[PDB]
This record gives sequence, structure tokens and C-alpha cells, in this order.
Amino acid sequence: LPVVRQYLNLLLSLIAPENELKHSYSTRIFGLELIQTALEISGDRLQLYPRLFTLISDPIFKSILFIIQNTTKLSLLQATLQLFTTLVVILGNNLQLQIELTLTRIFSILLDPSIIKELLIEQISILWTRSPSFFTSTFINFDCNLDRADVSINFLKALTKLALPESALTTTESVPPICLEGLVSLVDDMFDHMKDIDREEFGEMEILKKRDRKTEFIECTNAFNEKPKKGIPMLIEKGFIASDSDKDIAEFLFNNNNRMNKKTIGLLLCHPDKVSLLNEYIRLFDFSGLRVDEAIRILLTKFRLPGESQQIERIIEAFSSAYCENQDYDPSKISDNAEDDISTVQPDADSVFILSYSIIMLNTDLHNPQVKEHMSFEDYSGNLKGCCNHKDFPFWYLDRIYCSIRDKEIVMPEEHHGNEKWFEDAWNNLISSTPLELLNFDRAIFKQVGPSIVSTLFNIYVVASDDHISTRMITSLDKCSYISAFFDFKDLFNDILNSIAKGTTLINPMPLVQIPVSTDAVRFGRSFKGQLNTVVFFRIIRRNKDPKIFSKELWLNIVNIILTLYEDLILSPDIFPDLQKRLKLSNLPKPSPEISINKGDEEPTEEEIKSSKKAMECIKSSNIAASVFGNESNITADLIKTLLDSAKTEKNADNSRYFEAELLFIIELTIALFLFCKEEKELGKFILQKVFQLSHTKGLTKRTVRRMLTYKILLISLCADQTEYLSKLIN
Amino acid sequence: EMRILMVGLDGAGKTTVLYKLKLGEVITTIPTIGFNVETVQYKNISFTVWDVGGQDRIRSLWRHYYRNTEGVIFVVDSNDRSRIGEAREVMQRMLNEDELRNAAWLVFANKQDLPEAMSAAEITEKLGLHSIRNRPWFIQATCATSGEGLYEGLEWLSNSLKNST
Amino acid sequence: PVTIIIKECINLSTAMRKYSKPFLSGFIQLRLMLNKLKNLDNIDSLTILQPFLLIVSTSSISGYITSLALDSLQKFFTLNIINESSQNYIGAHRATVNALTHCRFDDSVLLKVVFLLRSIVDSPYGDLLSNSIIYDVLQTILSLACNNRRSEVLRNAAQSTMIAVTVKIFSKLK
Repeated sequence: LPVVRQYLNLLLSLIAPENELKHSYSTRIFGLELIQTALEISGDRLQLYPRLFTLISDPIFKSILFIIQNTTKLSLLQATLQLFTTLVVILGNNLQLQIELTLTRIFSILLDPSIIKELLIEQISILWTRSPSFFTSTFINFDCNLDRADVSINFLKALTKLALPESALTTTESVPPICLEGLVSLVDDMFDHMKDIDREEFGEMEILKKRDRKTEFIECTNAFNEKPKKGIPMLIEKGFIASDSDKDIAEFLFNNNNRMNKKTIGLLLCHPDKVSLLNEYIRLFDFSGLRVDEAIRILLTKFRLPGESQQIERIIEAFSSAYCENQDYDPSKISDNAEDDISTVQPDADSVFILSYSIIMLNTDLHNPQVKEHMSFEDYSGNLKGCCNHKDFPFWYLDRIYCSIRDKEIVMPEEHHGNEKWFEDAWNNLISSTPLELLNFDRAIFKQVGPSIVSTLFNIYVVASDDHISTRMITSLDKCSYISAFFDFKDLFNDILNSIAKGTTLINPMPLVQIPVSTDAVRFGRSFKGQLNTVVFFRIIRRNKDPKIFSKELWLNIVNIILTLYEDLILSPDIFPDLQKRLKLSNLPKPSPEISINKGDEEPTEEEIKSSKKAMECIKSSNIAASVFGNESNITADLIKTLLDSAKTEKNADNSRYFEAELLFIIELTIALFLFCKEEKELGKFILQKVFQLSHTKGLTKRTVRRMLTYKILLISLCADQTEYLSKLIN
Repeated sequence: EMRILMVGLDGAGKTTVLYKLKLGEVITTIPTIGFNVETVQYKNISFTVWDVGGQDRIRSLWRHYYRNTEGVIFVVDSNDRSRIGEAREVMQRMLNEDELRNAAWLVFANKQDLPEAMSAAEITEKLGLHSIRNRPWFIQATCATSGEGLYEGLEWLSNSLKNST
Repeated sequence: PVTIIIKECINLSTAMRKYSKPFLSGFIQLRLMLNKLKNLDNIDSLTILQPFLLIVSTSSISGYITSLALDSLQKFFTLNIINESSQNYIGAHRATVNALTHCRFDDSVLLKVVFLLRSIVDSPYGDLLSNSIIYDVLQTILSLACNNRRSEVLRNAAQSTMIAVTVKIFSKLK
């Protein structure tokens, strides 16, 4: 069993980035495959053993992240990503900090050549391609808890940014389809969890409470880095901090530095008013049994230093008063010839104040890129003449300080990322820190992403031309509409239906001719996109349960579509022949066409009529009358008002053919929709006023007026106590 | 390639002014931690500005850097009448060391916009520049946002340096 | 368990796409068929191996892809994903060793296949092969050993694995 430990140490030496020159890429590929096939056999059982899990947690992920960062060879990256995907799949539960760092960084490089991005997309698709459940699981592990940065929402936003063909300029063609597969699988899977749960039954668990608490944290941090004074009081009002005491403020600031902006802490902390906050925050750090350079490193790794000098003087004066009392004093064991002894140095608070300023002096003078005149060791050693109770310092001591600063900087790693030499400290910083219920997680998952995905899909639906991809897009959009309708998300659902109604190409030459033919009819028939758009747009209409979701412009698009369909003599107006039979009246007067030819004049040639016949068959198969009006739910006062508003009051030259016909058609609809309407006390006055004002339009032939009078008596029968309108009719 | 120090009390004004000076072209990533170290160009001159804190113990550490240095700058706020007593102590303290015979001294009376800003002559009277001799000094007024005659101050520095060298 | 399957198909598919610039259709069929399910116990194990069989059996393809496929089969029998609990495992192993005996597709792939034959026949699952398949196995390793044109080190590989399968065969007279 120790041999396993030694073996994984050897593979650490193989894979690690320090041993780059002394190994070939073939050997690194082999080592990658070795740990990859070793993980698969006893994957979860590595959790129990602590030392091996530590070996697989901190250093080997440093190796895997270094390799995916600065690799150009394709076979090497092909081997590298495999181990990472398997480790996410098996051991993703425990070491999730490294997974979050890897996903944020890989998505950062992803959204900046083409072949490396293609391989990265194809390999990272492993995670969602196992099953849809992982895409939910990452929500309830990464984004739910406040400690860790957001992953899943950034995952969807980046992925749907990549799914556009617009990335084809900056990426090869193999990326868009495999990118789209993940979103298609997600939306298809979300339809599966719909049938069991009733719509009205669903409408919170402790897990989502963290998500509710998290959203104010981002705004609080934005306000805090905007300016310091406005941040803390709202935060304390929210109650994240225990109280307004400086002890609790320090308790916040020491623990969760990663959430906050370092420059904000650097600016706030040096304020001359909050010296008590300085003292309280300084106590939290530990310096026991460490050298001075490690003490300043521990000081400055947690927060950025402020630029201007007197603030550094204040901060190091705050440091010294606590660091002097932190270390126990033993004057007996003072010595000079001793080497590598921490206890030999016991400096007075002013002495260590001067020394602490001295390492900052060294770093700024030597390693600042601007300063041309580097420092020298001899003059630096002489600079501290008599600064420990008026005495000199050990030679080996200051020699080690100079060597340490020469070998490595003093600077926080998070801002200065991307450099080859700097990933060691950046990686080491992080690890020092360490059926009804299922649906409830997904509301927020839609609430941040719902527009963007739809927009991306519609962009593809505008750009694509193949039949298979278009119909796959259409059915996925139908399932997305189902998800929006069931989840009671209104504006989103309105967005899908409005974009569909714009895409169907029926909502705005050659006049009408006998099988009618028209510009709209030929445009419908010849185009496959709108042909398939209409059938989904009226399949979604049938299944709607709650009619409250529809907006005003959606209803306007519906009446525009049904009117324009009826304009060209496509749809027969007998939506409600039962109403006619009960009222015992004949069918409507169909609108006349311009010319009627039975079977150089512009006869529609035989090559033009087939589009009209195809449109005829499609609209007949759509079953429009049974769709919009046949279902009981869609009948609402909004439909009545929008439909009866959309009648054509004036008679221009062009619209002479269908004026009286459409005028009768609108009211013939509104009688049936009034009759199935449950309440009639309020809307009755509206329909009566509009119909009677519409009856006073001039120029109508006597046939339609005889037809129009028949509706009025039935209206007055149905509606209540409108004596003035009945008197007007009688008079 | 010359060095100039700068001394003051209000960090925000000094930092904003220092960011205001350096614009010939800005192509950089991030500065190192510690003291502000900035560059400023001018026709036939280039200068580097460091920062300095004022107190007895650490000013010994600043001594050797004065071997190549020849200039000094200040920033003094307008409506900060309370803390002039703290400022003028530092001003007198900087004169204490006797190796600074070739130390060019300036002032940038930042925020000369508010109505209570003391006059430049009254700024001289309060700072106490009359009762000293045997060195070169200059005083000037500038604004953080609008700006006023800062380039004239740099021209004065350049002309003084060419008079010296 | 199912992750490793479509992992291997992802690897071989991207290798095929890189090398090319009839098998990919069934390969994507395998991908889509194995995407949905959770565990292999529902379905038979002949079809999951069948695209690998089709690539390794025919000789029109160069050594890179067939080497990758043979390494895939090595991973398959090393991880023991095709367990005896899975349906029709006897038929899957029989088809594997039937197709593998045709040494057609420079010398790396020969050692890969003969190592695979060693790992199959030595394992207990190799007891389920039929007499015709194992006779054909012995025929092809004999053809490998007899040759002089081939590299001698490959000949010693054939010599050792022939000794092994002979021991396994002649242990059965009890």
C-alpha cells in the first residue's frame, strides 16, 4: 500500500510542469494515460485514503491545469483532457474547488487557434453528454453555496455564445453542432419531467434559500468596490456579519477575501479613521514560528497593499505592534554564530517596523520594471546600520532575505495570472482555504438564461437552411415553450411566440385569382421555413391551459394572422356553423377575388399554382379553426377586445373586395366567443358600443345590413339592461 | 532618467495627480506593489517619480537614494485648514537633512476650485516660505480634474535642471 | 461504466476525422444509442463492440486507426466492463476473437493483437470460446512465429504467447 503512494509520487514527477525539459511529450502522454486508467479501477475508494486523495487534489491538478494552459501539441492535449473529464465524472463531489477553477479558466480561454478550441469543445462535451442530470447537479454544488463563484450560469451563457455560426469565423465548423447538442439535450430532458406534476399544483426547500441569499451578495460587492462607505451598512442590515463591531468585520474580511475586490480592501483599510479596524484585523493573522518574509507574505497575500507611502507606514506600524507580542521573547538564547535559527532574532517593535519596511524597499527597488538602477547587497546591508537597539543585524539573516526576494517577488497572484512562472503561488493560495423537489432547482436555471438561449436558437433558425436541423430546432423550441408555459414565465413565452410570428412570414404584387393564389400564398407555399413554422405555431396554441400568459401584442399578432389568412380565401369563415344552425342562418358571404378564371394576360402559369396547392394542404392540416377557437381555454376578454378592435372601419380603394365580408366575419366570430364567455356583465357594453358604431359605417349593401340587424337582437338578448341601444335600434 | 520624490498627506489626490501626469501612451498590465513609481515625458526630458513617507525612523532608509536625486514635489489641499499644522512639520523636517543642497522643491495646491480655498499668497504665508534662504524653491497651483499650469511647473523643473547641469 | 464506452468512441471518431482529411454512421449510432441509458444491463453487448469489430476486421484502413481500436479493446478487457452479468457476453467475446485472428490492416498492431489474444485466452472468459475460433487463433500465432521477414522481437512475442496459450489449452485435460 505504501507502494501506491510512491507510484503516485513518481507519476506526479512525470506529469508535473517542473520536469518539462527532462521528459518528452510521449512520456507525458503515457503518464497521463497511466493515471487515467488507474483512476477508473478504484476511483471512489480513493476518497477514503487521505494521503492519496491529497496527492490527487492539490499537486496533480496543478499539473493538469499547467498542461492544458501552455500546451500546443494536439495529441498531448487530447491525452490531458481525458483524465480531467474522468476526474470530474467520478471524483467531482469532493475536490470541487479545483473543478470550479478549471471550468472558469478553460471557459475564459475558450471565449477569446481553431483546432485547439475544437478539441477542447469535443472533450469538455463529455460532462453533459453522460446524462442531463449532471447539468442540474452542478447547480446544487457550485452555484447554490455562497462560498464559491458562479459556474453553471456562466456555463450556459458561454456555451450559447459559442453555439452561434458567428463563431465560424473564429472557430472551425465542428464546434457549433456538438455545442448545440448539449442545449438540445437539456431542453429535451426538461420536457420529460413535466407529465407527472400538475400545472396548478406547482406554484421552498432549504437548498434554494442559499441561492436567494447569494444574489444580494453580488450587488453588495459591486456597491462596496464602487465606494467603501456604502457597502458595510447595507451588508450589516442584510445580516451576513454578526454585528457592527470591528471584531465581526475582521472576522468577515479574513475568511472570505476571494469574494471581495483586493483593491477595495487596500483603499478602505488604510483610512486614518478606522485605526481600531486596523488593530482588530491585524490580530487575526498568525506569525508564530515563521521568518519575517513569510510574515509579510502572509500579510500581503490576503489583500493588496496601497500605493502611497504614508499608508504603507500606517499598515506596517499596525503590523509591528502585534507581531512583536505574537512571538515569545527569550533574551537568554540570543546568538550570532548560529544559523537557520528563528529564535535568534528577537527584534524590538521599532526594529521590526524598520525591517518590515526594508523588505518592501528591496522588492520595490529591485523588481519594479520601471527602475533601471537595481539595488546591491552590500549597500542594502549597510542601510540598516544600527536598527535593533542600536546594533547591526546578522549577515546570514539579511543575506537570506535578499536571496528570497531575488528568487521570488512579493505580489498577489490573482491579478498577475497567465505568466508561465507564476502559477505556483496562484495554485497554492486556493487550497489553503480548505419529482416535485427536483423541479424547484430549475426556475433560477431558466431565469438567468431563458432569453439568451432562445435568441441563439432563433439566430440559427434564421441562418440554417437544412430541413433536419430546422425541424429539430422547431420541436426543441416547442418543448421550450412548454417549459415556459408550465413554469409561469410570461415575458419569455411571449418572446418565443412573437419571434415565431415574425418568422412565419404572414404578418406584413399580384391580385387574387382562382384554389386562391396570392403573394402571401405563394410566399407561404414556396418557403419551407414558414411552412413548418405555422404548424408549430398553431400546435402550441391548442395545448395552452392558462390563457393569462398571453400579452397584448401576442393577441394582436394572432388576429393579424387569422385575418391575413382569411384575406386570400384560404380559410373558410365557418368557424362556428353550430351558431348559424342554432340561429338558423345561411353561411357567410365569401370575399370576392379580383379575377376568376375557370379551368399578354397574367394568368398564373401552371408552374406557379403548385405553391398555392401546397399551402392549401398545409393550412388544412393545421386545423386553424379547431386550434385557436375550438379549445375552450383561449376564449378570454382580451381576445374579444383585440379581435373586435382589429376590424377595418374605413374602406379604401384597395380593400373593396373583402370589406363587408370581413365586417360580417369579425362579428360572427365575436358572437360565439361571447357565448362561450362565462362573465358578460362588463364586456357586453364594450362589444355593443363597437358593433353599433361599426354598423353606422356608410356604403354597405343592403344584404349585409339585413345580416347585421340579426346580431343586434341576439346581443340585446344576451347582454343586460341596455335600453338606450335597443331604443336606437327600434328607432 | 532622473529621480524626483513627492510628499503629502491625502492619498487620493496624490494618486489621481500621478495618474494624470503619465500619458504619453499607456500600454501596460499592472504595477508592482509598494510605492508608486511613475514616468513622465517632456520634450527632450524624461523623469521618474518615487514616493516618500515622512517620519524620523524611516527617513534614514531614504538617504542613499538621495545621492542621485535632485528634486522634490508636494501636494497640499485647499479646504484642509485643520491639518496644515501636521503638514508644515513634515515640510520643516524635510529641510533638516543637510545633504540636500541640490534639492529642487515644488508645490501643487490641488483642488483650487472650492470657494474657501486659501490664496496662493496666503498659502505661502501659512506654509512659511519667506524666512528661509540658500536654496531654490517654487510654488504653483493646480487642479485635479480641470488642470492648471502643471506643464509650466515641469518646464520650470527642466529649466532649473538645465541651469544646474 | 458507460462513460468509458462513449469516451472510447469519442477518441476513435476524432482520430478518424483527423486522419480522413461508412463506419462513422454506425459509430454515431452507437454514440446516440449509449447516450440515453444508465447501465449496460438493459441491452446486449455485441452491438456496442460491433463498430470496433467492423474497423478492426477489414483491411482498407491504415495502422493508426486500427492501433487505436486495438488499444480500445485492450482497455475494454483490462477494465472488465464486458462482464459476465452483461447479456450475450459469450457472443461478444466469440466475435472479438473471430475477427481478431485476421491479421490484416506497421509491426505495432501485430503485438497489440497478440497481447490481446493472450489477455483473452489466459482469462477465464477465454474458456467460453469455441473450438473453431481457438484453432484459428493458434493458426494465426503459428503464422506469426513461422515468419522470418518480420522482426525477431515480434517473433519472441509470438513464441512466449504461444507457450502461454498452449499451457492454457493443455490444462483442460482434467
